[PDB]
Amino acid sequence: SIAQARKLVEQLKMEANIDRIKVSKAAADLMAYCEAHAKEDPLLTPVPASENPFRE
Amino acid sequence: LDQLRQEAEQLKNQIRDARKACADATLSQITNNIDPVGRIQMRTRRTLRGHLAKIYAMHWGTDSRLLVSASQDGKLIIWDSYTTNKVHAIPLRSSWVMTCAYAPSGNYVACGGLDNICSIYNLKTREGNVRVSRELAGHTGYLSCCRFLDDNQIVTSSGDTTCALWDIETGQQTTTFTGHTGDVMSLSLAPDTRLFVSGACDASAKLWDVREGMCRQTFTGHESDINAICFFPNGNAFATGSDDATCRLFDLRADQELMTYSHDNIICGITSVSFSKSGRLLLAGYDDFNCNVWDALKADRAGVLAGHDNRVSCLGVTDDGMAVATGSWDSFLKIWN
Amino acid sequence: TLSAEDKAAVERSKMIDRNLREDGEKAAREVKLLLLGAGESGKSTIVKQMTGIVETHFTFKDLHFKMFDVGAQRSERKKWIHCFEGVTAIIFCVALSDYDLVNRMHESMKLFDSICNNKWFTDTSIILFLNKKDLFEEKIKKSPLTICYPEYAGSNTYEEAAAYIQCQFEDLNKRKDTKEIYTHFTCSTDTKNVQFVFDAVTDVIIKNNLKDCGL
Amino acid sequence: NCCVFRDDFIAKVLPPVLGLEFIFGLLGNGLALWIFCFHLKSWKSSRIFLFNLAVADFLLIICLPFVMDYYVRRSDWKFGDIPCRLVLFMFAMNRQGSIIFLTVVAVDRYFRVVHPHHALNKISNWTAAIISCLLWGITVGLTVHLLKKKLLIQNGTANVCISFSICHTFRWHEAMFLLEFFLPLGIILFCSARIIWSLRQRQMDRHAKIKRAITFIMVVAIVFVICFLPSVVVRIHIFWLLHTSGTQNCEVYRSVDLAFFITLSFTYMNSMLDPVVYYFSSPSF
Amino acid sequence: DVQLVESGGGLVQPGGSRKLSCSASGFAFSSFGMHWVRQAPEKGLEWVAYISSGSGTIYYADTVKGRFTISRDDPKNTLFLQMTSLRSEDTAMYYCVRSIYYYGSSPFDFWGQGTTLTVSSSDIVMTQATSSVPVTPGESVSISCRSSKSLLHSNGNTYLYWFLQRPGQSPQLLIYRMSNLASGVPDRFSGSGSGTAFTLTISRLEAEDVGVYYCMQHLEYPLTFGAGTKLEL
Ligand SMILES: C[C@@]1(c2ccccc2)OC(C(=O)O)=CC1=O
Repeated sequence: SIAQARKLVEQLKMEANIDRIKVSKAAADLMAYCEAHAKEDPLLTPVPASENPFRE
Repeated sequence: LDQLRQEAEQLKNQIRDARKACADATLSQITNNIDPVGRIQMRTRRTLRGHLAKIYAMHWGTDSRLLVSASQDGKLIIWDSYTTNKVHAIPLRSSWVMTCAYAPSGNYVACGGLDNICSIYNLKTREGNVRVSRELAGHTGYLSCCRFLDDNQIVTSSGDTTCALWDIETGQQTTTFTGHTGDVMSLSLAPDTRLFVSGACDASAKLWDVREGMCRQTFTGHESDINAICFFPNGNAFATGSDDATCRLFDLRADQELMTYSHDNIICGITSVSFSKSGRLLLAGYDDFNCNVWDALKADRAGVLAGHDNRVSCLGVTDDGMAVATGSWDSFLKIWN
Repeated sequence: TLSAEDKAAVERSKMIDRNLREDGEKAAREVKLLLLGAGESGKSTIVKQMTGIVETHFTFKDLHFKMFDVGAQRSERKKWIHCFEGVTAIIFCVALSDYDLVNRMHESMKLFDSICNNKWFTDTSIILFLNKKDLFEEKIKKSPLTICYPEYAGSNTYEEAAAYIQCQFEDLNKRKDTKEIYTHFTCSTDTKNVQFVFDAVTDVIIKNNLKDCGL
Repeated sequence: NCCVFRDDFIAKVLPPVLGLEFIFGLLGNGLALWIFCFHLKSWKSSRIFLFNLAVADFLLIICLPFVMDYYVRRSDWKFGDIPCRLVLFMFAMNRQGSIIFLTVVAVDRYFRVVHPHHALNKISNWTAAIISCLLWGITVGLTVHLLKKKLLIQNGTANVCISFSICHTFRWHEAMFLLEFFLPLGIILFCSARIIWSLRQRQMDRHAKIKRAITFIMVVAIVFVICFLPSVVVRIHIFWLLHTSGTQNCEVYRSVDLAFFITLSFTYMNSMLDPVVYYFSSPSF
Repeated sequence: DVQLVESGGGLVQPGGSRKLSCSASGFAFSSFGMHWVRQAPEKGLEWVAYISSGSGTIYYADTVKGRFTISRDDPKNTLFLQMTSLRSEDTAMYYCVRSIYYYGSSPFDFWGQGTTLTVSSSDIVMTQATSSVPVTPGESVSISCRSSKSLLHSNGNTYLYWFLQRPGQSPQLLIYRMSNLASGVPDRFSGSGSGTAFTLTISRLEAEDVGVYYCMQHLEYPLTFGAGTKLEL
C-alpha cells in the first residue's frame, strides 16, 4: 500500500540519480578488451594438439 | 495513494529519455569492420556416464580439472574431466535438486532445490568420507541458484522473490535482497566478488550491492521469464537468456541495451548462457537439443554444438578457457573442445 | 601405461560405479505418485488412510509406493512442474461438499483442466478421488444443485450425483486417445482406496511394459 | 543304395517356390537389419531377442542359393565334401535357432503381461546378452551332431546332397523334430492363452493397443503352427509306415517322400513372415 | 579421533606361525587401503604387504611372498596378517599404515602405534649416504635423497614421499608427491629438486623435530625406503 509505493518511489529516485557513460565509449572499451586478450583464448583459435589436455 | 500513478510514470519517462539521449549509435556500427570469427568446429572429446536421471546443474572447479554435477536420482558426483574418473559420490537427503556449486578453494560444495534448504558439504575430512557440514533454512520457496563468494559466505536465490546472503558458521541471513515481483531463477557473481545480478521471471534483471544490500540498477527489455545470466569477463556487462528465444547483452555503465541475439529459425527458450575467456564467444543452451555459439560482437551464429538427445539444462566454461562442458536431460555430460 | 596411484583411482571409480548401479536398480523398482488438490480437499484423510516437498512411504502387497505432496509451494507452478515428468500416476483429490461454498468447485475444475492438459503429462494416467460422500449427500438433499451449475436439469438425489459431476470432470480430458482417467468415490471410513490405487498402478505398469516391449 | 527319390517333379516345381522365398525373406530381413543398425541405437531386452531372430533369419537367407540350384540341376550338384556338409549344417542351426527364439519371445511377452511386477521384466542388457549367447550355444550344441561325419550324407550315387535320406537311422537329428516342435508349441500356446485370458479379464480390450496386441500374439502362434506342422506330420507319417511294413520296401515310401520335400518348402513362409509377423507392431509409418 | 592399534607379538620359535590383528576405530575403514610396514631393530623401514579397498588387489614383498597372507574384515573394522613358516630374519617391529588413493589424496597419512616381535635364535635403489648432521637449533639444514631411476611419470607427477620418525614414536608423514605439505605440518619444511635427485629443506630449526628421515617411491609397487638420515644435538 503506502509503504510499497514509498519504497518504489524512493528506489526509482535513487536509480535516476546515477551517472552513465556514452554508449559509444562503452562499445569502444568492450571491443578493446575483447581484442586485447584474443590470443589467450584456446576456444577461439584452435590449440595445437601438443598442449591439448583433453586430447583423444 | 495516487502518487504511484504519476510520480512513478514521470520517473520512468525521465529514465527512458535519459537512456535515449545517452544512445548515439549501436554496437553493430562500431563492430561493422571487425574481421568475422568464422566457422567453429567442436568435437566430443570426453563423455561422462553414470547419471540415471535428468541433469539440472554443474559447476567447474577453479583448477579447470574437477567438476560437480547434480541430477534427480539424488546423487552429487565429482568428476575428473581429464580421465573421466569419479572422485566422490554424495547421496542427497532430498532428490529434488536443481542447483549446485563448487567453492573457489575446492573444500566445499553446495546443493539445493524443492526442499527450500541449501546444504553445504565438507570434502576434506579426517574420516575419509564426505558429510554435510551445515544446512541453511529460511527461504519460503524453491531454491534455484547458489554461488560461493569464499569459504565463509554464499548467496542464494529462491522462488519467493528474494535473494539472501548467508554466514555459514552461524547459519543466519546476514542480508536480504528484495524488489523482484516474480520468481528469481539465476544469478551471477562479478569477478571482483562485490556486485552480482539476478534474473527473475518478472522479465527484468537487477544489479545489487553485496556490501550495503540495496538494488543499484534495473534492466528491462525482455518479454518472458529469464532462465540464465552470466557476467562478461571484463565485469562491466552481462548476458541474459529468456524463454522467448532471445539472448541480450546489457552494459552497466551505459545502463542500456547493446545487442540482441535472435534468429528466425529459433522458437525455443534458452536454459543456459556462458562466455569465453576473452569474451568473443557466447554459448547458449536451447530446448531444441542444440547449443549455439554466437559472435558476441556481431550476432552471427558461428557454430552448433549438436549431439545431445534432450534439453540442454546447464553449461560451463573452464577458468583457463580450454573446454566447454554441457549437461542435458539424457543424463550425459560432454566436454567439448 | 598407468601408475599405481592411477590404477587405484580407477579401481575406486569402478567401485563407485558399482554402488551407483546398485542404488539405481534398487530405486527403479518403486512406484512414484504425485498428489495434487485444491487445498483442504481431503488430502489429509487420504494420507491418513495409508515447508516444501513432503514425502510419504507405505507398502502394499510387497510394493513400495512414494507419495509427494506439493501443497507447500506458493510459487509459480510452471517452473518446477517438469520435475515430475516420470511419475507413474497422478492422484487428484476433490471435495464433493464444496459445491455450494465460496465456487470452489469451479476452481478445482480449472486446476484439473490445467493439470490434465499440460505438455508434460501427455501420457501419465490420473486417478481422481471424490471425498465427503455422506456430508455431500446431507447437503444436496436440502440445498439444490442448480446454484453451482445453472445448466443442470435433473432430480435432487444421490443417484443424480456421479453423473453430471464425474462425467463432466472426465470431459475436461480432451486427450482420451492416450491416457485414461479413473474415478472412485471415497469417504472417511472405506479402507479400500489402497486397492483402487494398486489396481490403477498395475494397469499403468502393464501398459508401460507393453509399450517398452514395442508390442 | 537306400531307395532313391524317383519323382522328377520337385526339381521343376520347387525351384520358383524356394525362389521367391529368396526375395521375400531377403528384402524383409534386410529392411529389419537396416532399421536396427543405425536408426534406433536404443535397444532393450525384446529388441535384443528380435535382433537375434533376425540374424538367424539372415543366415538361412544367405545359405539358400545352394538348395535352389542343387535340385534345379536334377538332384545332381557340384563339389563334394565341404560345401554340402556345411550348407546342411548352417541350416539346422537356423531352424533350431528360430524355434528357440520364438519361444523366448513368447515367454518374455507372457512375463510382461501376466506378471507385471516380477523382477524378470527389468533386466540389464548384459544379462540379456548372456542369455542370448547361452541360447546360441545350446542351439549350436544340438545342431553340431553332423560335424564331420561324411560317409553317409555325401556318399556317391552320383547325386545325393541330402541327409534326411528316407531310411532307418535313429540318433539326434531325427529325434530333434519330434520334441523340438511340441516343447516350443506347448509353451507358446500356454503363454498365448494366458495373455489373452488375463488381458481380457482385467477389462482392457477396448483399448486399441490392447486389441492389436491380442491379435498379434495369436497371429504369432498361428504362423508358427501353419509353418512347422506339415514337416512333423510327414515325419510321424513316415515313421508309421516304417513300422507297419518293411524298412527297405519303398514301394510305399514314395508319395510320403515327395511330401517331405514340398512340406520342408514351408519352413520359409515363416523365414520371410518373420519380417511381417514381427517388427510390424509399431512401425514408424 | 582417528587411531589404529595392533597387537599379537611375543616370542615365537623358528618355523612356527603367528597371527596379527590391526584394530581401526574413528574413520571409514571400508574406503581405505591398508599397508604393512616393518622395521628391523636398527635397520630402518621396509615394506611388506598391501591390500586394496574391497580386497580386489593384493601385493607382497618378494622376501615374504608365499609365506605371508594379508586379509581384512570390513564389517568389524579389523586388518589381519597371517604368516607361517617364520624364519629368524623376521624379528622386527611391525606397523599399520592406511592410505586412500584419488586425485589430490594424501596416501600414507596415519601410521599405527606398532607392535614388537621377537624370534629366538626392478627394485629401485635409493642412497641416503649422509647419516649424521649435528646442527644447533635456529639454523637451516638440507637432506638429499637420490633414486636409481627417474621418478617423474608421463602425467607430470613425481611419486616421492618424505617421512620423519621421532625417537620412541611412530613415523609421521611430511611431504607427498615431492612438493605438497601434509596436513598438520608446519610450513618450515619444503621439498623440491628434479628427477633422479631430490632434496628436503628446513628453514628454521628448533627442538621436537630431531629424528630419522626417510624417502620413498610409489611408481612401481615394489616399495623401497632409504637408508635413513638422522639429526643429532
Ligand atoms: C532336407 C533339407 C535340405 C533341403 C535341400 C537341400 C539340403 C537339405 O531341408 C531343410 C530345411 O528346409 O530347413 C534342411 C535340410 O537339410
